[PDB]
Amino acid sequence: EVQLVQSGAEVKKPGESLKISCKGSGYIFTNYWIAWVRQMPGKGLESMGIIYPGDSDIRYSPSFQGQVTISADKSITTAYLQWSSLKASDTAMYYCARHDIEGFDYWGRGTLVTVSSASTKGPSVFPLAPSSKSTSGGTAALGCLVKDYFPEPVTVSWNSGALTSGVHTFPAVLQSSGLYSLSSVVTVPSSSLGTQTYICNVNHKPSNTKVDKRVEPK
Amino acid sequence: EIVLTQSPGTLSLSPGERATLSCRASQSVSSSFFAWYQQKPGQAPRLLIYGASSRATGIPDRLSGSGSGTDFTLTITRLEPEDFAVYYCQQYDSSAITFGQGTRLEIKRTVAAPSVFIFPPSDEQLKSGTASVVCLLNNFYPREAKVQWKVDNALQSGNSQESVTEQDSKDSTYSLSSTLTLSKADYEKHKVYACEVTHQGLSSPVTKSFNRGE
Ligand SMILES: [K+]
Repeated sequence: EVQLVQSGAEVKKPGESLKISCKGSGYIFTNYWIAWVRQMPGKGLESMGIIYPGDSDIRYSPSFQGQVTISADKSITTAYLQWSSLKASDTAMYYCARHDIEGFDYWGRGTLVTVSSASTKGPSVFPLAPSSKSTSGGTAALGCLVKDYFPEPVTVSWNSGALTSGVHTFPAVLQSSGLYSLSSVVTVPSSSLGTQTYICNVNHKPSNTKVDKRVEPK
Repeated sequence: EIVLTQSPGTLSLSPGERATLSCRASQSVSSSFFAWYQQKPGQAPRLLIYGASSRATGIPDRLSGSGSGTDFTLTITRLEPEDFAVYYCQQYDSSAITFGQGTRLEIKRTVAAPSVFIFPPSDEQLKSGTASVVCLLNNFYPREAKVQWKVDNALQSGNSQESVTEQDSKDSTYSLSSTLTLSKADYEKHKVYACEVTHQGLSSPVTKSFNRGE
C-alpha cells in the first residue's frame, strides 16, 4: 500500500525556524511528485508547492516563494518543508500528498504546526458539577472545563473510556491571552448521579500533563 | 493563479436526495487535470474524482463528475450518511495548483430545540482568582443558535466565547458550549447568572440561571 508518514506536531514562537518531514513508501519514490498543502484552522486547502524527488525539480505557488524551502532526500524516500522565520499565520495542518496524473491521490495524516508568542502550558481541569440547573427531567448533564493550556491538542475520555454514550467534547476556543480552553460534557440519567463516580481523564501531551478529575454533584 | 469558485458554500439535504456541486475556473482548464476531494472533520482529505470524470479506487458509483473549459460539477445521486462532509474542487493543469474554497454538506432533519444546562464556577477555579461559568445547549437542530449571557440582568459583552460540535453521526444534531469568564472579585459582587437561549425550535427564549451561594 502507498503510505505517507509525516513527522510529529510542532510548536514554535514567531521568528523561529522549523523543518518537518514526509516519508513515502510502498511505491517508487522517484517516479512521483510530492505536494505540500496548508490548511489553516477552519479554512480550506492551499497548495504550497511540488517537488519531483528524482530530479529535484521544484515549483512553488507564487504566494510561498521565498517563505519556504521544499526539498527531498530520495535515497531515504523523504520530502521536507522548511521555514527560516515562522509567523502566527503559519499555524496550520500541513499535509504531504503524492502527485501524479490522478491529482493528489494519496495523503499523509498531516503535521500540526502552532506558531505563537505564547509558551507551552498544561491545562487546569475544573469540574462542571451537575445540579438542579443541569437536569432536564431524568437526564442530567455534567462535565470538565479544560482551561488555559497551549498548544493544541488535548484529549478527554470519561471513566478511562468506559463511558462514551452522550459525551460531547467541544472544539477549543483561543482566548485573548493566547491560551486555549476546552469543555467536555456528558449527559446521564439523574438517578445514576448518586450511584456512580464520574471522572474525566485529560491528557495534554505537549506539556506532558495527565489529569484525572472527579466530577461530584454540589 | 487560476481562481476556482465553488457553489454553494453550504448545503443541507437528507439522505437519499441528490447533491450537485459546481466549480467555476477563472480561465479554461483541461478536463484531464481536474479533481474533487472529500474531507471529514479531523481527517486528511481523500481523492474522489480525477480527470473530471474518473473515479478513484474504491469510490462509489453514486458519485460522478463532469465538465470542461471553466465549468465543472460533482454530483452525488443517492446521498448516504458518509457522504455528508466538506468537498473541494482542484485544478492541476497549471504549475500553480489551486483549490476551490469548499462546500460543506450537512444532514437535514426535524427541528429540535436545545436542552439547556448552566454550570457555576468550581471552588477549585475560584481559589485561583478567576470564575468561569459554562452554558450547554445540547442536541439541537439546525446549527443556528444564539446565546446571551446576563449577570444581574446586565447583558455581557466581550467576555464570553463559544464553540459548536460537528454534526452528530447518530442523531444529526449539534451541541454548543459557551464560557463566560469573570474575575473572582466580580463573580462574588453579583448574584444572578443567566444563560438566555434562542433557537428556531423554541417559541420564546429559554433562560437557565443560578444564584451565587444558593
Ligand atoms: K529565524
